[PDB]
Amino acid sequence: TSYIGGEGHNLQEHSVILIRGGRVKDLPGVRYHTVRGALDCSGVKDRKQARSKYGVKRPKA
Amino acid sequence: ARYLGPKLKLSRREGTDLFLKSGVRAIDTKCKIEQAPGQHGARKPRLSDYGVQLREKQKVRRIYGVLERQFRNYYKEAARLKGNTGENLLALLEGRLDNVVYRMGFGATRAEARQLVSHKAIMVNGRVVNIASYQVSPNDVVSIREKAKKQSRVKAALELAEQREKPTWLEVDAGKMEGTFKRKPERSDLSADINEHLIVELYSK
Amino acid sequence: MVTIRLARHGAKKRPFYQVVVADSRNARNGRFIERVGFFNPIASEKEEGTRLDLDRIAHWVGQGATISDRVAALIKEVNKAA
Amino acid sequence: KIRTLQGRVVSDKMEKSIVVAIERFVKHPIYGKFIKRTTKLHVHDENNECGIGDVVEIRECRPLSKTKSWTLVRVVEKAV
Amino acid sequence: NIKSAKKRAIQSEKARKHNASRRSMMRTFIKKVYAAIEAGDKAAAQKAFNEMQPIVDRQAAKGLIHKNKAARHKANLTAQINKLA
RNA sequence: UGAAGAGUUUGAUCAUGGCUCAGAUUGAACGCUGGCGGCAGGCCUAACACAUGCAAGUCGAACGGUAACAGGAAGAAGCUUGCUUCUUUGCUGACGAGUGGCGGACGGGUGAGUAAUGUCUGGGAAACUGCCUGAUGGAGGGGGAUAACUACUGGAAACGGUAGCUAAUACCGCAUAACGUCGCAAGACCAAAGAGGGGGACCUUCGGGCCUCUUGCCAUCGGAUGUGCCCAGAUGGGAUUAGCUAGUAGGUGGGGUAACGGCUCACCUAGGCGACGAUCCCUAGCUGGUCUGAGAGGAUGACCAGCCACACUGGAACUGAGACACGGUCCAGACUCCUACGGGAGGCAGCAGUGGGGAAUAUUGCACAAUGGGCGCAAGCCUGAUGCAGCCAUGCCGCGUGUAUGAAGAAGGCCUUCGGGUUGUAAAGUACUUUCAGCGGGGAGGAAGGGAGUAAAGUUAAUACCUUUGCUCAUUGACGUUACCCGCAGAAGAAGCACCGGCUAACUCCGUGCCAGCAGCCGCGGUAAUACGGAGGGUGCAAGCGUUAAUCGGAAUUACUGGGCGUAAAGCGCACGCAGGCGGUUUGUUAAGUCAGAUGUGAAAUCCCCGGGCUCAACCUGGGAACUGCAUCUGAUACUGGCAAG
RNA sequence: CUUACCACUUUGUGAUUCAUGACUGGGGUGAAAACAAGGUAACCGUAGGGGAACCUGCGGUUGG
Repeated sequence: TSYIGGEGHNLQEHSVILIRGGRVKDLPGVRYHTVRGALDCSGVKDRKQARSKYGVKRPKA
Repeated sequence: ARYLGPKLKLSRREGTDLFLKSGVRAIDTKCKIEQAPGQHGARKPRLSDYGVQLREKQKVRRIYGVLERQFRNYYKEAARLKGNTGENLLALLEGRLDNVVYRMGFGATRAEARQLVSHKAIMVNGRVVNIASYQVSPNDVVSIREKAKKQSRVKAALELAEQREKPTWLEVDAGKMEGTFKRKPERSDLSADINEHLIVELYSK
Repeated sequence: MVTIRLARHGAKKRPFYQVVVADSRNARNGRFIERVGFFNPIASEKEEGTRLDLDRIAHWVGQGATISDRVAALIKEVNKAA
Repeated sequence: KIRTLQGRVVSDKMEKSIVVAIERFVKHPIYGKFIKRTTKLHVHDENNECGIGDVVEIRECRPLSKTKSWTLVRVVEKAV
Repeated sequence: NIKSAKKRAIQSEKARKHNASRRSMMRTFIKKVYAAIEAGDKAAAQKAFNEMQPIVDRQAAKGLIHKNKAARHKANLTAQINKLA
């Protein structure tokens, strides 16, 4: 069981993702953490601080 | 990588004057010293035990212009040498060619000193050295290359240098612009208020 | 067979050589019997490009150790400089 | 006279050969206590000159059989 | 694969054929000495030994067998012959 | 040269005690960002399967040769005065195939297996050892082959078969024969090969003999090197594995081996190992080292070096100095490929590379210039070793991305108690500079050597030839348009990422409203919320920065150093008792522990100290120290042990 | 040609695992009043009754 962190979502019922350690104080059994931007996951939208942790690329400004 | 930001706001966080904006205009008339450099500058700066160790380490770095990786290496070497680590570290910082060019007058600020060193316009024992962290030893001869003895900025830096106190441990000539690192400065003749023990406590854990 | 040959050490494009007594079947700078001096090719005014300590070379040649050509050239140079 | 381990017979039932245990008093590597360690060791006596409990000197020789490379030197205490 | 391996294989077959012939002949003579020992004869076995011996020494000369092996056959066979006395 | 703590159980306390955090590290990975260089590192997973190329040859100074190239000598011609066309000639330089020699047992890969005869440390005795080296001696005289070749000749092919031919440093006799082997001795027995250069004189059956030098060949004995073998100690976990073992343990003989040996066999004996962990199961290449730690320890064994083991899987041998053989053999499998369906071929754990697995790991590069290695007298040839180059912020290290001053203290942004404040000397503008990137120009060092010509009566046919030295000449760099130096403009081409409640350096406004979200922990969010998103500001680090994983630390949280058991977890319900651990007192002795001295060993690298070279640093390197161990000898004798006597 | 050994191979017999299997075992899901003085201290072993968790017997403890 993995946690899709961040402010938004795109994952589906077969998509291929990458996961990393770290549990959430959620219901017992969640200890993995989907990597946003790594495979089928995407960086959250209109994110502008702690961007590298959500896979969102630098806005051209 | 150097530090390329505003010079005075770096001094205002440290509180004291750092000699990194040097010349005629005598800061606090340059610009608004003694408020930490931001929107909450007026806010009280009372800070913890780890904050004062950090503040002085930061201040020493900002004076010499050394980054945290080299400063950590300086500390490692100083703590490896024989003797007290704090004055070991200040001596390593003051044997830097950057610094020595500054302290010998030619070179207005340590960043202008570094501008000179980097730009192939200083000779240590008669050959061009352009590394700022190059260590000068007792009895090198730091000198401006001939091609750059006609530079107006080095000549201008020289005058505003005897108003600055001239270090005892090194002896310089302004006519034939050239100097001589005599000895490693002691802690005492390093005219400063650096409290090196909080620095050695910072990296000692 | 025992040969006195150069083991290439040092850094890249700054060769340093150990003069090593070795069984000829080993790798160039692998298992050796004895170190007998060194050779620094990139040292021009740089001092002491070659130390050999020729008593041990004499001992090992008296036992049928062959010399590489480069070590032989180095021995001539050391003898001439003397 | 080369090493002459000095031990005590523990079984004399192989013909022309005894088994000899050697006590060493070694210091424990981590706990620092001096413990006793044993080394049983098949030895060759040609003449069956040894009995259990005897205290015997042995020396090392060429391998006489599988697991037999020590030979008897003396009997120091023909203990009965 | 390699051409020196190709030659070295057929050279080994030729060497092996030569060697098998030679060491079979050596064993023939050695076994004739033996065959005489368990017949219990001293003259027959001494003759067999004295015609075995040049064969074993020459084959240890050319490296078919080691000298130690030659010294072995001769030692064993003389011990047997002399207890046979 | 060496040691830090904080948070969380309560209404509060103090203990206990776990959890979590602050550090260092990495063969990393991922996310965002990315200038230059130096130096290093780069399939950790599938010992998965592998297309293609390359990774081992070389020697004509062993040999028959002479396909092929180029020459000579010709011949026959065209007839240029002999200019070039065909045939022949190994006559020659040379050289494909073949014989023979040496190499292919190295170098290179990998880490499957292996829990201990593998490794490490330290010893040992019963062995062999190509090439190299020392010494001594020999090196006489014959033979029969056979590859190639020629002619047939089957097979799709791979691969063959038949008849004839031919050499040798191939092979086989014979002689000769210790310093060798067997033997107590007498005795007996055991070997070889030439080739090359030059040549006075002489001879020549005009081939050469003869002479001389060089090199090789045989034997024996040493050296050196390498390898085999033995022993002890050490080197994971499991007792929810307690018995294991019939070449099992020993002994006598045979045999075998280079050698000792149950190595093997026949007989005999009936042992051997095990609670100081046998056996069995599981896991694992081992070490120098590495990381972490004040240390003691823990964790590791990538790179580099040493040792082991493996080479599709399982067997086996041969050949050989050496192999039970990575690019050798055969036979058994399993795959793949070919096939004319008879039958064949193959093994990237070499380099590069492909697919595949995977979170993840690079070029199907250049060169043999250097250092090595193989062969060769050599010239040289070969060498995916190696030297380099490519790729990749993977690490480390250095340097850039400007410098000085500049208050209209500008606009603009943000906060405003609307006074301002802040961004902030920041920018702009003024001067200044030009590292590095770009362009031009110079230009080291890695190159020693080898080639040709030059004396010693060197050596002796004295000049030869060859050797050493003699100089002299010309020549050898993959990297490479090198490092570096010089000029050229022009600030010109060159900043990001995390964080800001506490731990923890750094706060405000907006938005949102127990939603959305955050989170390492404490926890935060129900109208503010310095904790969530944006901003503005600030902090930290910076060509990087965060996250994840993982190891040690913190953790005295397995406590040897360095903890506990009344109630926090923890004294067996109670005895008795074997093994085991421990042992009152005084002599004597011994000298095992212990201590001391010595010696030998503890590879190099690494680590540490002092230096040296790279413009500095990293990196490289010299010397040292260290390797805290192991063994041996000598000594001491308080203490512990032994032995004796009390 | 034939012995001796042997890898593999075939058989049987064994051990050991791997998966899955009704079942497990039903974890379920859906369907048929008193806080040591306080509806009857706090426990320990054991045995009974029953869907149990409780209650009761027998011994024991103060940690009432």
